[PDB]
Amino acid sequence: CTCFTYKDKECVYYCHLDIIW
Amino acid sequence: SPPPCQGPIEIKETFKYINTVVSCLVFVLGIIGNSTLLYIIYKNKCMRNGPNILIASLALGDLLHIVIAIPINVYKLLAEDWPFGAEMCKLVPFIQKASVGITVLSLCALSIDRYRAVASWSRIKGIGVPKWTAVEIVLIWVVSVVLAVPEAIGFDIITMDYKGSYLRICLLHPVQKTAFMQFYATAKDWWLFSFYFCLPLAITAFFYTLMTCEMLRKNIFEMLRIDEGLRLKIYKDTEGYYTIGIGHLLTKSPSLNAAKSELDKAIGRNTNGVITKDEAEKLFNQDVDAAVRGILRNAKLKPVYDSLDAVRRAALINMVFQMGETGVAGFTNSLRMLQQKRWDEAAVNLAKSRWYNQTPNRAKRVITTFRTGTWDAYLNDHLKQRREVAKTVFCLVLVFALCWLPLHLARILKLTLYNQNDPNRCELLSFLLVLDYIGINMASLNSCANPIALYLVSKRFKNAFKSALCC
Ligand SMILES: CCCCCCCC/C=C/CCCCCCCC(=O)OC[C@H](O)CO
Ligand SMILES: CCCCCCCC/C=C/CCCCCCCC(=O)OC[C@H](O)CO
Ligand SMILES: CCCCCCCC/C=C\CCCCCCCC(=O)OC[C@H](O)CO
Ligand SMILES: CCCCCCCC/C=C\CCCCCCCC(=O)OC[C@H](O)CO
Ligand SMILES: CCCCCCCC/C=C\CCCCCCCC(=O)OC[C@H](O)CO
Ligand SMILES: CCCCCCCC/C=C\CCCCCCCC(=O)OC[C@H](O)CO
Ligand SMILES: CCCCCCCC/C=C\CCCCCCCC(=O)OC[C@H](O)CO
Ligand SMILES: CCCCCCCC/C=C\CCCCCCCC(=O)OC[C@H](O)CO
Ligand SMILES: CCCCCCCC/C=C\CCCCCCCC(=O)OC[C@H](O)CO
Repeated sequence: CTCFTYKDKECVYYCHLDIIW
Repeated sequence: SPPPCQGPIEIKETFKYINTVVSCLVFVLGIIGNSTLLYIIYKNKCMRNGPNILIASLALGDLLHIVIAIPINVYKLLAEDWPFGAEMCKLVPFIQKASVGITVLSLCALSIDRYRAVASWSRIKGIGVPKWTAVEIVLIWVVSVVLAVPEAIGFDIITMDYKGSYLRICLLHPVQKTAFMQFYATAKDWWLFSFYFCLPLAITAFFYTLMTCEMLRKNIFEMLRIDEGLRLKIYKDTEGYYTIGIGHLLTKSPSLNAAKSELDKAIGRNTNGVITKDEAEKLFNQDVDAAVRGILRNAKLKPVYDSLDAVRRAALINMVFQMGETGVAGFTNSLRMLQQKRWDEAAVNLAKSRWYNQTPNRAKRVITTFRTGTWDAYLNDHLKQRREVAKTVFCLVLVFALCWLPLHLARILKLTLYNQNDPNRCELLSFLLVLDYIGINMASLNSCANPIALYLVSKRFKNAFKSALCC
């Protein structure tokens, strides 16, 4: 799971809930 | 800087229940099936050949994938946490992609091996495991491992404060350290879609198509061998003319030496009237091409031949071999019935002919082929084997495509639909979480499904699973 920027905390939280892939 | 969302990111408990039941079933069934498959292949010296060792590599990849992908993702779904530290953060996705590589490259290798088994005439038939297959599998595993290295470099634990609460997150972190790893972070999911889905689908579909095209030619050979015999020595046909192979007329001259000189010309060596089966098969394939060219130059036969499927085309070529282009054209009403696809009507009409009266055994088999569009009237061991090989490759490839598509679509949808500036974007993120966990379960269902497909498609495996499990 990845995100464009660390400052997108919603995307990072999603990766925290997301599958490992 | 992207705004916070107006809505939550969450996974509903009802989905967690359903997804975890599926995960446990795929896990238990996949470990039993792939372990039993491996034990079948190791225990039976009769099961240790080229393709089954490739299947063993696939089964090991299945087990690796199931063990690395399901337990950790069940844990993430239920615990919503990462307790295992950075080393496991890197190792788990590394091993996961290695096992996917082994799976797709083993599938690719099997489709090529099955094609070679049909197409090669010099391949020695027997129980051996070729020297090259051993190095073939080592290379599959080394390549799969090397291609997964970016996962071990790119994943790491980061920390953030998220609306008050401190989180430790294992992910492919934004801001990679080198230019290559930055590019990997942005392209990874197109890379996985291309190299681990589209490319093996294209490769196996290509070799499957080459293989089934070749099997069609083998079937026509076996059909005419049954009906006209394979004669490796010059003989005289029913009209007294020197002939060889599968009804290949050499000359109408009464001189055996004249027939021998024609034969030597067509083979390119001094045969003294005796050829090999490989030589007869090449001769036969040219005779089929010539019969087809003649059929297409015949205004009465061409419309019929065009409209027929490949099997029924072979029955028409069969009749042309037996009675020539002009004789076959004489079946005016029967050819019309075939062109209109009135199979049962054409079959009853063809049985009223002088052709059926003179050679009823052969005509019955050709008529069955016209009636059914199958090779059933020519069923022998080679045909049963070819049907099973075809179904095995088709089924393995189809289940791969269906099982892995959802996870790739999930990652592609995020790439194409996610707008980090949208304050409502967490509804999409919550939906993507569901697709992602479904996608993991479907991908692992592939690993679980491969032993089941072999059980249903292969009589040899079906019985092997019976001995190992029902006793
Ligand atoms: C990371 C930098 C590059 C280093 C990368 C190399 C090191 C890791 C590779 C290991 C695979 C080695 C080959 C292992 C082959 C196992 C094949 C196998 O298990 O196949 C089962 C079959 O029954 C067989 O007969
Ligand atoms: C997202 C998609 C979900 C579903 C995706 C499928 C994965 C689960 C299926 C396992 C069985 C697969 C093997 C089924 C084989 C059919 C039986 C068969 O091939 O029989 C051949 C026989 O010799 C003449 O028909
Ligand atoms: C026994 C081997 C031969 C038979 C082969 C079939 C075996 C089926 C057994 C287990 C799969 C189903 C187990 C179900 C476990 C459910 C746990 C669960 O659902 O809890 C998650 C919950 O949502 C948390 O919030
Ligand atoms: C290198 C090889 C790695 C091999 C694989 C290592 C990872 C296995 C870890 C966990 C599996 C756990 C299976 C399911 C356990 C669920 C426990 C749980 O979810 O906790 C409940 C939570 O606290 C409710 O609030
Ligand atoms: C598929 C079954 C077999 C799987 C196992 C095969 C043997 C492992 C061999 C090579 C792996 C090499 C690991 C790559 C080196 C780690 C890179 C790394 O950790 O980078 C961190 C980065 O520098 C920030 O500190
Ligand atoms: C019958 C098999 C023929 C041989 C196989 C050929 C290669 C396989 C390539 C694609 C298959 C899956 C395609 C459908 C999957 C979705 C593609 C997609 O969503 O991409 C759209 C666009 O690129 C914005 O993302
Ligand atoms: C058996 C194999 C085939 C199964 C394949 C299953 C693939 C995923 C299913 C549905 C996704 C459909 C797309 C849903 C798009 C939702 C759009 C949305 O929620 O928001 C859009 C966003 O706001 C704009 O920026
Ligand atoms: C009492 C237990 C439930 C009753 C028995 C049910 C049987 C389940 C079988 C098929 C359902 C299909 C599952 C399809 C998964 C879609 C999940 C989903 O989309 O929910 C996301 C939601 O929007 C988050 O915000
Ligand atoms: C062998 C075959 C196995 C078959 C096994 C059963 C397959 C059921 C799968 C999907 C049905 C799901 C239907 C559509 C679910 C998504 C609809 C949707 O968009 O959800 C709204 C979203 O959650 C708003 O927040």
